[PDB]
Amino acid sequence: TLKLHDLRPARGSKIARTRVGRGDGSKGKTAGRGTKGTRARKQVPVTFEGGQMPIHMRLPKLKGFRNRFRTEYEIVNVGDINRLFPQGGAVGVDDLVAKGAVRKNALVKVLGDGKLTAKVDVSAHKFSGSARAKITAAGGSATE
Amino acid sequence: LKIDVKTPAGKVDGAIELPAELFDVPANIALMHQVVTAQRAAARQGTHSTKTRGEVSGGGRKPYRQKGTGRARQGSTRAPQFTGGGVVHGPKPRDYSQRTPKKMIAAALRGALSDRARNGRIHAITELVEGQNPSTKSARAFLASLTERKQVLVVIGRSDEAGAKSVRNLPGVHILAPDQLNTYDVLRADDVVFSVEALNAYIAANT
Amino acid sequence: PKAKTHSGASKRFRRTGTGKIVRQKANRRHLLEHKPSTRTRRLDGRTVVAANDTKRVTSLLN
Amino acid sequence: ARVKRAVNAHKKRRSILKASRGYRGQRSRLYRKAKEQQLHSLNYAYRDRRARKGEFRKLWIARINAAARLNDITYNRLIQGLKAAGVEVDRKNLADIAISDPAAFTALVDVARAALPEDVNAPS
RNA sequence: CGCGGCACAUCCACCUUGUGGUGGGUGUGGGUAGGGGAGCGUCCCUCAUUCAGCGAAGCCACCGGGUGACCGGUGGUGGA
RNA sequence: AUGCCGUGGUGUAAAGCGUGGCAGUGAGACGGCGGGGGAUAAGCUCCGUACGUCGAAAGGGAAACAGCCCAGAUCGCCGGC
RNA sequence: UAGACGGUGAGAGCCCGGUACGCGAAAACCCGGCACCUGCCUAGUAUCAAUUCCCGAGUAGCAGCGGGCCCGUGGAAUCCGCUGUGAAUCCGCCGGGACCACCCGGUAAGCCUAAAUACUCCUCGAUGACCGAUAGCGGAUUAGUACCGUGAGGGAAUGGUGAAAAGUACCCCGGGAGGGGAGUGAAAGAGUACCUGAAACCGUGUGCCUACAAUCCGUCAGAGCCUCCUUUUCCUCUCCGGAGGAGGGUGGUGAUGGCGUGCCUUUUGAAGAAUGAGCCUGCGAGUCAGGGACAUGUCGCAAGGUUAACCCGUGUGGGGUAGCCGCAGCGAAAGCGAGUCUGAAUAGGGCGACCCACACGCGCAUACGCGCGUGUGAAUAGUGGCGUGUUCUGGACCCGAA
Ligand SMILES: [Mg+2]
Ligand SMILES: [Mg+2]
Ligand SMILES: [Mg+2]
Ligand SMILES: [Mg+2]
Ligand SMILES: [Mg+2]
Ligand SMILES: [Mg+2]
Ligand SMILES: [Mg+2]
Ligand SMILES: [Mg+2]
Ligand SMILES: [Mg+2]
Ligand SMILES: [Mg+2]
Ligand SMILES: [Mg+2]
Ligand SMILES: [Mg+2]
Ligand SMILES: [Mg+2]
Ligand SMILES: [Mg+2]
Ligand SMILES: [Mg+2]
Ligand SMILES: [Mg+2]
Ligand SMILES: [Mg+2]
Ligand SMILES: [Mg+2]
Ligand SMILES: [Mg+2]
Ligand SMILES: [Mg+2]
Ligand SMILES: [Mg+2]
Ligand SMILES: [Mg+2]
Ligand SMILES: [Mg+2]
Ligand SMILES: [Mg+2]
Ligand SMILES: [Mg+2]
Ligand SMILES: [Mg+2]
Ligand SMILES: [Mg+2]
Ligand SMILES: [Mg+2]
Ligand SMILES: [Mg+2]
Ligand SMILES: [Mg+2]
Ligand SMILES: [Mg+2]
Ligand SMILES: [Mg+2]
Ligand SMILES: [Mg+2]
Ligand SMILES: [Mg+2]
Ligand SMILES: [Mg+2]
Ligand SMILES: [Mg+2]
Ligand SMILES: [Mg+2]
Ligand SMILES: [Mg+2]
Ligand SMILES: [Mg+2]
Ligand SMILES: [Mg+2]
Ligand SMILES: [Mg+2]
Ligand SMILES: [Mg+2]
Ligand SMILES: [Mg+2]
Ligand SMILES: [Mg+2]
Ligand SMILES: [Mg+2]
Ligand SMILES: [Mg+2]
Ligand SMILES: [Mg+2]
Ligand SMILES: [Mg+2]
Ligand SMILES: [Mg+2]
Ligand SMILES: [Mg+2]
Ligand SMILES: [Mg+2]
Ligand SMILES: [Mg+2]
Ligand SMILES: [Mg+2]
Ligand SMILES: [Mg+2]
Ligand SMILES: [Mg+2]
Ligand SMILES: [Mg+2]
Ligand SMILES: [Mg+2]
Ligand SMILES: [Mg+2]
Ligand SMILES: [Mg+2]
Ligand SMILES: [Mg+2]
Ligand SMILES: [Mg+2]
Ligand SMILES: [Mg+2]
Ligand SMILES: [Mg+2]
Repeated sequence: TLKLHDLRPARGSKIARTRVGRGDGSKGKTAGRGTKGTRARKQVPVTFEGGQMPIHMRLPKLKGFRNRFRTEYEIVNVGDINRLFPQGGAVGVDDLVAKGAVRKNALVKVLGDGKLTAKVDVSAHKFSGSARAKITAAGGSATE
Repeated sequence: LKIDVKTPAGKVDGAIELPAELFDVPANIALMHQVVTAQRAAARQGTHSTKTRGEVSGGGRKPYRQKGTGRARQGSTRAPQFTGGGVVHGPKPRDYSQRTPKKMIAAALRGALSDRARNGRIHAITELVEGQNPSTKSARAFLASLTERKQVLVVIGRSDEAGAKSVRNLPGVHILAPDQLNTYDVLRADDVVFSVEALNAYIAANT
Repeated sequence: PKAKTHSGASKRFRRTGTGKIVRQKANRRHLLEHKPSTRTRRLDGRTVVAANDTKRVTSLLN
Repeated sequence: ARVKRAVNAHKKRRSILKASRGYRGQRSRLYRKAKEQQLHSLNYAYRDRRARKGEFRKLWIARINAAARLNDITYNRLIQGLKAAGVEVDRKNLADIAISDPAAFTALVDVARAALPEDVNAPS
């Protein structure tokens, strides 16, 4: 039987800790610093480039504004419908959450990437223009 | 795969079929070493503590002037190079519990119980003492008819109190509830002895 | 605690779909009369942050 | 776990101080001064194991040269003579024959003197 | 260069033909800052096992061992 | 004359390049050859050099002697050139 | 139902105090029930009417100056102060981020309110991969004492004989102190200077060397002397004994020859007459937190992965979908979407998707491969743990000013 003295970690998982500043056969007196300046006793901040105007102040700001009232959709492709529902039938928003194609509690949106060959009948929000084509050309319908 | 149920002072009445998705699982040793480590890490208390130089009593003033004395400059009497000063990077109260995921915890428990079932180390009984008052003498003799081994995990239901009291101070016997099975107490044990009500409650909680 | 990102660098750099970091180009806000339209078209749009800046810029965004 | 240092630390202190027995002053008594001297003593020993290969050769050549001049030849033309005659005896044993058996060293000079060219100053 | 020991890289052979091992060539192996790899010793806990008032630890000495940190044996002292 | 860029052959394991982790360094020194400053002084000072050594290189020679000449120390040998 | 823990002359479930488990309260206190007692209520209700009155005043609002809100005076709402000015009672008034209109929501300038939360001088019961006398509280010991300071203040050092004191009767030397002999004890190689008893440092004894030599004090070569074991005949008392010498071998010492410029730090370069170190013992410097960040080793699940607070349990066990990351990008944005922005563009460019390694074939192309089915069944992916490196915020490797 396996006992508590037969358990051991996977090879490569547990590696040894580097104990620094413990003599000349390891990382010796200065512990990897070497210097006599700032880097020997302190950290240098990332924003500081020695005194010139840094990269986050030389460059202009990215143009524009963020839309506060932006609505966001969760995206499903019509080629994913063909793989998830190879028998066709009715496809709702609840049917896509259980199949893992889409997140919960969010407005869905069918896009038209892929090849739909099944006869599905899908209710969603805001169909794409090339997704309304492939659903009816496969034999089904698409309502809001 | 099939465990016959024995009775205190008697013979085999029935049998239990162990489901193979729960008692015939291939044992992952790298997985069990992580779960057993994480339980003994959560078992710690971590009540170890020292004082730093700001927490040792006194030590506010500069003990003498910096220049002109021929002594080394010191700044405080509770610096770590002094006798009685603060500890540098000493112990502070820690918690060592880890965040082992649920699927990894349940798979190590099945892998340890599968290794005992594969070796004939699972035993099913109906109850420990056949009456209502406890007796360590009658309950010790019945476990000796099962095992000759030093470590025994008795898994019996929480409502059964006369059985639990009967095997408390037996050395090398550990008691726990069926919903508290874990990898450390099963790998420490040589023989897992279920009750017939306790084994049916473990299987029904995992289908 | 929790790491605060850098406010002034997140207004200047963003990421594409593959993970490249893009920026805009200087010498374009004012004094634009003596600059020919071959120059303002060169300074138009976005370019990828150069390889010698991508380690410090990635740590400002994180 | 607070760890006392002394059971570990005294291990290298006892061995440095045993290697320094027979030193005079603080160099056999004090660990810090015994250890500075063990650094020099093992560098000196390394340096001298590679030097005594040349020191013993310098002793042997001096004794081959002394024994050859008794037999009216120099060391110079003796080494030319034994290379010319195909005598591959080394200088360790050629300075050992010169002491324990002087008659056999005279028999080696006559082999070296015969194989030597007729005019050694003439070009090859 | 000769004779003998070690180590690393690479190549050629095989044994579950790289998780590796064995064998045979050739090459390489000064080193500060610094980078990478692999280990020794002290202490505490868990499981397993084994010693100990017929003498544990700690200490002292002598004799030995390992490529290094270091180790082992035997004896004296000692008392868990 | 050299040097530089391209290309075709031939040679050469530990070259080159791309992208990540972790650096250290950013006080140099003398010697050869080319030049500036200085008085064509300096163990002077400032540059050039797929130049060298020291830095960070032990061993042999230069009496001694970081930088010059020879030579790059895995360990052992009371061998040889 | 007791194998908790401690004691007892050495590791005790059965020797002791206890433990599991049970039993117990004059009185005081606390909690609750039932009474006394104390209060409260027994006239409104319903319909219709719009005629009136009321619905918290030096208040709201407005302005000036300030405070605070993510919001540093800004286009600055909502909230608070001080100064001036100063309403209205429902068709009223206030809020919905300047403001106006419509609409929705709510009734300021009166009061009270449990539980969920924070804390521990103190009491009781437990616990530790916490400390074990330079540690742990400054304080195991006169401890906030002794001592220092006019004062506010600062602030030490100091534990262990043995199982039992059986703490050495008596005799000797000595003024005593201290010892010697006796005696006690398992042991004074435990004697109130007391468990073990390390190093520095200080003596005594003994082996070898050293008073004509210039020594970073060692190292290699090397004679002799001393010591203790062994090979060959001899003292053959021969089992002896090793008795002395010859040979070898350990251990100690070192006449004499050669070579040889301390360690650290810091420097172009230090034996340096640059710095630090009298010596020994003990202590004295990359740690910890966090579903942080980037990168990796490794494990689980996998187009998914995973819970947080919380809930239930004797625990490390079981629940818990809120959330987070992956799942489609492009654009200032509206937006559109395998594309999309710019543009007059069916122009080019940016960013983002996009397999020919391949069987049949389709107009086929010298055989080549453009396009699409069935795959020939192409080669990929994330996310949660735990290691490790760097890193962010904290004293952040440690010590040090004026
Ligand atoms: Mg750690
Ligand atoms: Mg040092
Ligand atoms: Mg330093
Ligand atoms: Mg530096
Ligand atoms: Mg400036
Ligand atoms: Mg303070
Ligand atoms: Mg101070
Ligand atoms: Mg303290
Ligand atoms: Mg859980
Ligand atoms: Mg502009
Ligand atoms: Mg223009
Ligand atoms: Mg000596
Ligand atoms: Mg030589
Ligand atoms: Mg070499
Ligand atoms: Mg090397
Ligand atoms: Mg180094
Ligand atoms: Mg004894
Ligand atoms: Mg110990
Ligand atoms: Mg030893
Ligand atoms: Mg011993
Ligand atoms: Mg001992
Ligand atoms: Mg690199
Ligand atoms: Mg410079
Ligand atoms: Mg410097
Ligand atoms: Mg220069
Ligand atoms: Mg010149
Ligand atoms: Mg110069
Ligand atoms: Mg030059
Ligand atoms: Mg040299
Ligand atoms: Mg070099
Ligand atoms: Mg030289
Ligand atoms: Mg010389
Ligand atoms: Mg020669
Ligand atoms: Mg006990
Ligand atoms: Mg009792
Ligand atoms: Mg009102
Ligand atoms: Mg106002
Ligand atoms: Mg304000
Ligand atoms: Mg007013
Ligand atoms: Mg509004
Ligand atoms: Mg009200
Ligand atoms: Mg109130
Ligand atoms: Mg409350
Ligand atoms: Mg409390
Ligand atoms: Mg308490
Ligand atoms: Mg103390
Ligand atoms: Mg006073
Ligand atoms: Mg007496
Ligand atoms: Mg006596
Ligand atoms: Mg007695
Ligand atoms: Mg004793
Ligand atoms: Mg004493
Ligand atoms: Mg003592
Ligand atoms: Mg003399
Ligand atoms: Mg001289
Ligand atoms: Mg200088
Ligand atoms: Mg340097
Ligand atoms: Mg000095
Ligand atoms: Mg000096
Ligand atoms: Mg000094
Ligand atoms: Mg975007
Ligand atoms: Mg395009
Ligand atoms: Mg993975």
